This record gives sequence, C-alpha cells and structure tokens, in this order.
Amino acid sequence: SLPAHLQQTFSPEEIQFIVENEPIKIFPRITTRQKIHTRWQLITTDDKALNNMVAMRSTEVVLWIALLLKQQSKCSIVAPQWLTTKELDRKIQYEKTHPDRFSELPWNWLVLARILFNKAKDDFHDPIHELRGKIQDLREIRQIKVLKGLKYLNESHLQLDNLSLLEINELRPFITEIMDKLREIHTASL
Amino acid sequence: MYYGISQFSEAYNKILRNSSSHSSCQLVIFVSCLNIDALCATKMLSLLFKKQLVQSQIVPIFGYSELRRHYSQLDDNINSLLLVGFGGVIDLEAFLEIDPQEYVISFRRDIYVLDAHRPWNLDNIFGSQIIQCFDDGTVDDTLGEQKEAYYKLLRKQRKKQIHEYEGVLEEYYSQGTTVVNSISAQIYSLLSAIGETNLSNLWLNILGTTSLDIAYAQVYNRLYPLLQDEVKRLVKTPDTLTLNIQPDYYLFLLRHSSLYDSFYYSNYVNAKLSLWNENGKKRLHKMFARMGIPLSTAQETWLYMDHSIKRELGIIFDKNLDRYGLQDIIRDGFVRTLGYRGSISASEFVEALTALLEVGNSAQKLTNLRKRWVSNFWLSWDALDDRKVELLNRGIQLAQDLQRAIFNTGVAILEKKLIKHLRIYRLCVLQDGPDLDLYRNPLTLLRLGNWLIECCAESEDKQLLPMVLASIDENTDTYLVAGLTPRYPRGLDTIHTKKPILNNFSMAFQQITAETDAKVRIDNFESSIIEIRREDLSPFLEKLTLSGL
Amino acid sequence: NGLDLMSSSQQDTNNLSHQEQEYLKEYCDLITDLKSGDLVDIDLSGSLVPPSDVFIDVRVLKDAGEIQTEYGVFNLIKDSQFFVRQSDVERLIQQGYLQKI
Amino acid sequence: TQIYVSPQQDFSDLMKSWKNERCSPELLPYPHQLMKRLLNRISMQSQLIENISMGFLDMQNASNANPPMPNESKLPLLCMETELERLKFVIRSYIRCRLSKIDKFSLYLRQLNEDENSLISLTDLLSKDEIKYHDTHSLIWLKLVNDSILKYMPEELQAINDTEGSVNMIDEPDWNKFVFIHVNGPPDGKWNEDPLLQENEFGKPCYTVTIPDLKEEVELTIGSIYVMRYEVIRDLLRDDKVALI
Amino acid sequence: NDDDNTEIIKSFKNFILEFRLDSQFIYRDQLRNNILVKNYSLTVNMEHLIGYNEDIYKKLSDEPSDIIPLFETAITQVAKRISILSRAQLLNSLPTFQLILNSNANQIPLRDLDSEHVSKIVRLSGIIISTSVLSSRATYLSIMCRNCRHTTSITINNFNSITGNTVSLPRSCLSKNCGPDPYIIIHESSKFIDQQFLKLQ
Ligand SMILES: [Zn+2]
Repeated sequence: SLPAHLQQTFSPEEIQFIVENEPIKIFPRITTRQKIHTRWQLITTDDKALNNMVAMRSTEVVLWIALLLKQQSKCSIVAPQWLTTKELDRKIQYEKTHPDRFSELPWNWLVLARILFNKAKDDFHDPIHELRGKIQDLREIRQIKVLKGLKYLNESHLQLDNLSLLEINELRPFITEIMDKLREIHTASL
Repeated sequence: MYYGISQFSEAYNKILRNSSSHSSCQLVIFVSCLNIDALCATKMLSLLFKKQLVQSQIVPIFGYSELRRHYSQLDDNINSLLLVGFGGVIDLEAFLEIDPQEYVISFRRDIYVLDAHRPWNLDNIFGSQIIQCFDDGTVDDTLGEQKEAYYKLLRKQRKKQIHEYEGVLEEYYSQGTTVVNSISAQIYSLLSAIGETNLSNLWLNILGTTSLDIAYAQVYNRLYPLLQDEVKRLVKTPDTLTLNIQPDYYLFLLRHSSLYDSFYYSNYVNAKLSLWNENGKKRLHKMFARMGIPLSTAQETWLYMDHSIKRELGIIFDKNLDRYGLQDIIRDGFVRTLGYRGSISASEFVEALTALLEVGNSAQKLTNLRKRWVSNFWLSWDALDDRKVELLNRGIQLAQDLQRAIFNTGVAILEKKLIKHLRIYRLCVLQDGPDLDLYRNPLTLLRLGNWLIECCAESEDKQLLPMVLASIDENTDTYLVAGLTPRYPRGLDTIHTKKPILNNFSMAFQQITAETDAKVRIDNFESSIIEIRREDLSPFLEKLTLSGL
Repeated sequence: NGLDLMSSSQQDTNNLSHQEQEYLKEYCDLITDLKSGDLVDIDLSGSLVPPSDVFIDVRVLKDAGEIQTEYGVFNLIKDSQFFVRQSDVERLIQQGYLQKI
Repeated sequence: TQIYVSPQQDFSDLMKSWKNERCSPELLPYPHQLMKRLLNRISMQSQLIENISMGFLDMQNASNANPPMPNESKLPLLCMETELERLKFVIRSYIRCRLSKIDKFSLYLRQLNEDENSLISLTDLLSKDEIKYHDTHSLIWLKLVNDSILKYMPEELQAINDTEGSVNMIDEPDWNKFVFIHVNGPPDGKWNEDPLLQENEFGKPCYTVTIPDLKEEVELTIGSIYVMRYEVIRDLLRDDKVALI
Repeated sequence: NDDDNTEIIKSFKNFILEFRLDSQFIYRDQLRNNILVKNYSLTVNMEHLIGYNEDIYKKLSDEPSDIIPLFETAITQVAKRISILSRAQLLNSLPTFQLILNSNANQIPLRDLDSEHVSKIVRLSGIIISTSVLSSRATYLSIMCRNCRHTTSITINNFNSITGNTVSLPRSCLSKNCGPDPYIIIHESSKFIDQQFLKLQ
C-alpha cells in the first residue's frame, strides 16, 4: 500500500509480525492428550503437536500461540542458546577479534530478545539487566562496524553477509537512493 | 449475613459461571466516584478480571439520579452487575422498582452491592434474594436481635408483639452513618483466600487502608497489624522494588518539600501550636533553633539537604520534640522504592491522588461540573500505573498549591471570627472572600472542614458540637452545605473510644425536606451533603435549630 | 471505506472543483464495486496494522446509545472503559468514536 | 502450482510472493491457483467456526443446562479466529499493494497489451476484477482530463499517449533499481542439480552473473546478502533461486 | 594515592555504563549522538547522580575541583571504548570531554555569598552586562631544554584548587649539569582551548 510511500519498505510492526511467525519450543503446563475435547484443526500449522501434547514435555509450537498461552498460565517458554551470558561473551569476543566480518547471527536477532524480555521476564536463569547490557554492547559494536564499512559504496554491488533484519531495514532507503543516483550519473555519462 | 467472608470465593465462582463468555460483555461495574477506597478496590478487581480474560466495563457515577438513569439504560444481557462504594443503606428494590417475578427464571440478573456503611438497610438484606452483598462480619453478631422482629412481622392481646417489633425496628434505626471497614481489605482477603497475592495487590491494599487515616483512625489502628504482618510475609539492581516499614511523620509532603514548609503546613502542628498568628511562628523558630538546624538549611529541598542531619533527624526529633509535646507526630509507615527512580510513601501518594481528584485538566452547568468530576476521576485512575510519573509530579505540586490555598482561607476565617457558637451546633458561612470557586468540590470542602475541626478540637473548649459549613457559587446562587462531626484529640487513649461519634445530619436533612417544601437537591452518595437556595437557607437553618437532633 | 464520510477530513469539500467531485464519486463507486466481487469475505478497506494482540483496553470518546455486536451488545456510555476483543472495535476506532488503543 | 503438499506450503508461498511483490519495481505475474485454494479454505473454515459457535449458543439458550467447560473450549476457537484474522490481513496487504502498482503503470501496460508482437498478455498478470479496475479507471481519468484541459488543446497534441518531441509521458518501470536479495539457492533439497551453479575455492557453490554496462562478472554464493540491480536478477527471482528482502 | 583515583574513575564509569530507565541507557545514547555531531560534551542531571548512589554525590559535594577532572576523564575513556575499534592493538583526536551539570537546588542571591561558600557548588541567577573577548589556554605543552636538549610533554588541567596550581618549569634537567630551569615552550605541536570572561549584576 502507498500510504506515504509505505509501498517500498517494511514497517517495524510488519517485521515483528514476520518474526513472530516462526516456530519455537515450549514447556506446557496443562495436558490435552486425546481420550484413549476439541480439535485444534488449524490451517497453517501442524495441529498434531497441539492435539498431542502432555504436561512437562518439550514440544514445538509457533511463536504467537506460545505468547497467547503465556498470557494465560498454560505456558513456559524455553529460551534459545543465545540468551545466556556465557554465549554472548564468546560472541562479543568474536566481534572484537575480527574487525571486518560481522558475527554469525540470524535474521531474528534482537527481535526475539525484545519480545521475550517484554513478556517472559520470569522464566530466565540469568538476570535480565546483564543480558540487556550485553545485547546493548553487541548493538553498539555492530553499529560501529556498519559505519566503518559504509565508507566505500561501489556503483556495481556490495556484500553484507551477516546483517540482521532491522539493521537492513533501517538502512535500506539511504543506501538504495545513493547507489541509484550514482548509477544514473554513470549511465548518463555513457 | 448473606455472604460471610468464609464463602466469598463461592460468589466469585458464580460470576465465572454466568459472565465468563466469548463475545458478550456480561459484567458492568459502578464505582463510587470521589472516593479512594472504591478506586483501589476497582483497580484490584480490574487486574483480577484481566487475568482470567473476563470482558468487562467500568462506569463512574456521581449521584443517585445517574444510578437510576444508567440502570434504566441496562439490558437483560447483563447477567451480573457490580456496585462498589455506595448503595448499602437504601433499599434498591424500592429504588429501582425490581419485580422479583419479572426476573425469576434463579432471578436471572444478579446484583452485587459492596459497601461499608454500617446503618445499612435491614429489608434490603433479609427481604430480597435478587440483591446480595458482602457482610464484613456485622450481621452474625450485631444484628442477632434485629432480624427476629423482621422475620416475625414480615387474639386481642397479640398487639404487644407488634409494638415490641416496631420499637425494636425504631431503636435499630435513628443512628448515625459510619464506616467500620475498608472495601480493599475485604477484596484483599478474598485475594489471599484464592492465592493471587503480589506486590501490586499489597500496594493497592495499603493505599485503600491508609486513605482513612484522616477520619477513621480507629479503623486504621484496627487494620494496621494485618498489613504489617502481610508485608513481613511478602545490591540495588535497576529492577528492585522494595517495600519497607520505615518511620514516618504526620508531615505534608515531607519527602518532596522543605522541612520548614512541612512543619508550617502540617495540620497537626498547626492545631497544636496556633501557627495562624505570630506566637506560633515564634515558637516554631524557637523549636528550630533548639534543634540546631539553620533557617537557611531547613529551607532547602529534601534531596540536597545535608546528609549528616538527614541521618540524625530521628535522634534530633526524639531529643527535641518532648518540650513542645509534639511526640505524637512520629509513626511507622510504608515506603516503596523502584530501582533508581526515587522513594515515595503512602501518605504522600494518597495526598497526590486526592489533589489530582480535586483539580485537573443552571442544570447545564451542574451537569458540566458532574462530568468534569468523572473526567478527573479517570485521569487519577490512569495515574496509578508505574509507567507514568508526570501524572504524579503534577499531583504533588497541585497538592502543595491546594494546601496553601486552604491555609490562606482558614487563617482569614479564624481571624474574622465567623464561627458562631449557637446552643447546640457551631455554624460558619463563607459569604465572601477569595478563591471561592475552588470550594464547589465536596472533597475540597471536606478537607477544609477537617482542618477546621482539628483546630477547634485542639483548644481548651470541652464541648463536642457538630459543625455546619456553607459556601456560595454566584453562578447558580446556591449554598453548598456539609455537616461535620466532632473528633477527639489524636493522642487519646482507647478507653474513651467505645463508639465513634455518629452523624445525624442526613436524617435531620431528610426529615426537614419531608416536612417542608424547601428547594433542596439531595443527590450526593454522601447523605450529609446537600444543596440549598440562598433565600431558603436561613429559615431552613432555623428549622434545624428547632428540630430534635 | 469509500463513503466520503461527510458527517464526520474537510467539512464542506467546497475546495474541490465540480469535475473533481464527480471523479471522487466515480472512484467511490469503483471502491464499492471492487469488494463486491470475488473478495466479499475480506474487507479491502480494513486496517493495515498487523494483528498483534487479542484483548485491548478501550476508552470511550463520544457518547451514543447501545450498539449490538455478535452474541452481545455494547452500550456506548460516555467516558467509560472496555476490556474487549481487538477485532471488534477497529471499525469504531477508525470512525473516531473510541480512543486509547 | 499444480498440487499442494500441505496448506502450510501454500501459506509459505503466499508470504514469499507478498515479500517479492512489495519490493519489486516491476509488476509481477498473478498466482491464480494459490488464492483459488486459499479463498475456499477461508470460506470452509469460517463455515466451521460459525457452525460450532451457533451450536454452543443454541444449546446454551435452549436451556440453562451446563455452560461449556472453560478449558479446551475458548482457546481453540480463539486461535482459529485470530489466525483467520492474520491471514486476512496478509491477503489484504498483498491485494492493496497490487492495486497501487497497477495504479502507477496503467498507461504503460495498456500500450503494451495492444502490441501483437508482445508475447506477454495482460490476462495472465492480472485478475478479471483488476482488468475492469484498470479500464474503468483509465476511462474515468481520461474523461476528467479531457473535460478539464484537453478540450482547449489544439488538434496537434490533444492525445495523452504521445511519444514524440521532447518528453515522453509513459512511465516504464525502472529495471535498474538496486534491491536487497538473499541467495536461497535451489528449492530442491539436493541444492546441487542446477546446470547453472559453479564452484570456487573451499567449494562454495555460486552463480556467475554478468552486467553489460560494466562488462563485469559478479559471483553470488549461498547464504550471502547482496545489493544488486534488479535487471540482472529477474530470471533467478522468477525461478525462485533468490528471495528478496 | 593512585588507588583512590582508580576507584573513583571506575565508579563513575560503572555509573555511566549501568544507569538505565525502562529500557534505555540514556547517557550512552547521549554520548553516541554527541560524538556523531562532533559535540564532545556530556550532561549530568544531579538527581540521577543522587539516586544512583549518594556517596559519589557526597564526594562531588565536598571537593568539586579535585573530583571533577576524574569524571571528565572517565567520560573520555568510555567514549574511546564505545566509539573506536581496537583492531587487535591512528588519529585519536578526542580531547578531554567537557562535563556540564544541571540541578534544582535553592537559589542563593549574589549578596548572600560569604566566606562559608568557598570551594562549594552553588546556584544563582543575575543579569549579564559585559563580555570579554576570547582567549587561549594551553593544555598540552611541548617543552624543550637548551643544554641537554631533550623533549618532554606537560599535561595541563584547567581546574585550580590553590591559587598557584601551576608547575611552571621543573627544577633541574632530566637524566649534564644544566641550569635552574633551562626549558622553553615549543609553540608548535601543542593543544589550546578557548576561554572567556563575563560580568554579572
Ligand atoms: Zn639533560
């Protein structure tokens, strides 16, 4: 949709939606194993796990169902391997020791972090402030590396092997317009 | 009783049986506006019903007329209705013409009245199964005799029984309107019985119980130990939330205003030392000098004021206050701290809330006033959450301003000696002066009257007389009149506290209005506050003088 | 929603030429026509914010009577708060009768 | 498409198509079969939820009886309705974006359609309602502009499709616009059977694309995000080799 | 003697890097935005300083001139930490950052200033009547000797505790048999800041 050129990029709400559209692991509190009751019978998710769950056993559900159950008392989200101090430490060490390559980190970087911090405040094993500070440090370091790398902007192409979602989204318009103008100048010269 | 405390949860379950639905708002709550305990209970209930995802709606009302109109607006789809903070001392069936046979199906739509006033209607309890309430524990013991006559009265020598029943009913009636328990206390008892207690619930319970310190110190002293025990039962990281039992004093915004202004505006010190004339200020300066705090130091903000004397303040007070006899200013209270944001106390927070209720932002003007009151109530409600503090700093500064204005008017009143001492009850009327437009608010008028009655009590007079206070708004040409009961000195023993002083002003007003055709409008939920006409005031007063009180 | 909403943008619409006004009417005709065909189940003039939560707090902004919904009825008393489903009140919110999302 | 492995595969294809269309500077074809399945799916699911809700309502209103058990009753249908709302939002956004795009390039696609040598036909890129939208909107706008201004114009230049003189008035899409891509690789799980990919040191299968203006060759490996002009990448995109972001 | 300075600098750096409201580290973001636009300065609100810890506020209240330079160098340490990559080991054109305070204490009029306010933080207001022209002040001096002819650098802080506060020239040379103070000031390769004088009525 146009609505003042919203037809060219993604709004942060759409990014949050497209991230919460992802599977995650859960630790249920209740049981709904069939009598051996209502069928889940959704259209965009394997209902087999939903129908076949039993308490205190790990299983995989999409993110927003887990969030809805966490709004109730039928859920216990299991954090990924990132969200612990001893992994973020080696990660920040990797960024420090390699001043040219962005560290390996998925597209959903910092978004799952924001959502889990906002909702699942209590299920963590680590204090929240430590993790938030380390994530802030990672954000600052990657921001510095982005500014350092942006200095050279060829008119042909570029490679950004390990940028996450929001980092690409925020930078898309400026970069795109600058290279468009450069390409227009070069093509007009010929 | 209808619902004893030992069965409240069952009633809760009933709501889930009737109102818990998917796409139908089947629960509406009416709240007694311009009251703090009602607001605290409503917040607790809103949180609880947001937990189990029960759809609901909150409706503020001001007068019985609005209650009638909105009840007429209701639809049968509403299975359960809530009323909090009012509606205890009158029969709703005769009020809202409920036909028991219309609703029987059971009686369909249940109504839950939840109030505290003790002279509450006997028929409204024992005669109706449609209307049903939460007794605080009053019927099981106190009403052990009154219900017998009602049950009996619901061959020429049997008239003695009828006479005895009529006498018993009359003796039960003709008593003052009083409050003996807090709504939030019962709500928190239900929460504890269920198992949903936490820090927010404890904070709201503390607010509700401490909003009554001004007028019902007996209730406050009865209820304090439970709060203390409950808060005992339940490195400074930026997410600390600490509740503490710290010493605190009867001081107006001690932790947000300078200590000098705190002593100057504190009502108890005012009453004890007569600060409205020069000798009071001289004694205050003598007290400050003997304490040893400089007059330039004591006029600094509490944050920047010296750390060493901040630490030593307790010992300084202990060693100095004895000569002036103000040692009853020291008490034990609650303090809430949130990380690095700062510190706050219950008294300061409730004063901020009260001021925010007071100030914020013929028939048409009255409606406009009654609607801006509801708007201010909702603003105060939104101010509760911890995500907003700019709606609390404003409240604190407005509390400072309102207390200054009240003091400025009270000094003028006591200087002009407008307090006329009749044979039975004192009287004073604010015919003309400054800032009269502020006193159109009943709560502001009650604050002024509370200070006045404290000042009158803290004298050598040995007569406890009811006080009548009146105002004027030239736009409507009407007098707003409120009746006030006498109060004992705060530093008094409990032996002379067998029964709190009752309030007969509501009964006197209703009797005079029934026997004469005055142009009054009695619609406040507080039945001791009425509106009267300027030309009608004086004869009315005469009647009140000549009537039996 | 292609209804021009003269009851409640600009009030007079007099700042538009007559040709522009008839063009606007024709475009409203097309807008009404488009959703009447194969896409009747989906309102093309709905919201564009992705649905993120199911239960939200709603505070009244203007007074009215009572309004029915599916399986229930909402009475629009002046200046009250609702705890209702998100996917019911977006139409009213766009109309400007509800506030405090 | 020809057949569905599962409705979730259909949903993934729909979401990928929406993402591709949102950032594309050129109007892409129309995936009829996907929404053909999806609309029927939505109708059937809505019928089921309405039926079960009506059953609960009429068993509740015929007599008091027993209210539905709060467990396994509210949350399942809540999930169904919220998922349906989410899917409706996605489809609405896709359709509105396509409508805006066909708003922009109306005259260009109209002038392309009448070309006999043009192998691309307007029927495939657009749905029937989109065709009627285009033609009616074009006629309305032409009528408005003819009444307002062109009535006074001389015979020489009244036409609004002139392509002679100084400036042409047909807005071709900008094929050279720089876009963000993600090299997904071949859709097959083998991801090694394409006759296009090559290899470099340390393996790293890659595709070699060439730019005529710069007379260069650019290497694209799996798992790397690039910033490349749209013109050289149409074939890989339409073959689902690379996914835009 | 150095241990106290290290502890104080560490405490101030911990305050800068650890203070957060809601979900925002305010001062770090302020530093980033300031460095981006070449405004090497930071603003501290005194209420936050008091709320975070009271002992640091006490130390700032007791001896302002001795304490402020430690904070204004901890700031530049943090800025170097969070703006420049170590690259496993350049320009480094970052001078000492300026510290600016804001508070809401009780105003003190001009005539109430007396001997008891010496070396204390005070707040006051007035009217500006006359302004002097700008002037230069040295902060990093290159010093060269005549006989032994060696180079040295002197670092100058602009805060004065005692009236003198200045090491004019070191006595004797650094190690033969030079004079009392055979040093000269190398004007090139030095750093200078700007100073101005104002009058209040
Ligand atoms: Zn030498």
